[PDB]
Amino acid sequence: KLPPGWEKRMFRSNGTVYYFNHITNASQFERPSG
Ligand SMILES: *[C@@H]1O[C@H](CO)[C@@H](O)[C@H](O)[C@H]1NC(C)=O
Repeated sequence: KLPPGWEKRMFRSNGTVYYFNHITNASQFERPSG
C-alpha cells in the first residue's frame, strides 16, 4: 500500500502499534502492508 521503507513499530509504556518509515522518518498508524 504505502512505500518500501515503512515498517511495523510499537509504543513502549502503553503497548500500542503503528508503522514507521525508516527511509523518510515518517510515522502512521495504518499499515502499508499489515
Ligand atoms: C501510546 O503512546 C503513544 C506515544 O508513546 C501515543 O501516540 C499513542 O496514541 C498511545 N496509544 C493510544 C491508544 O493512544
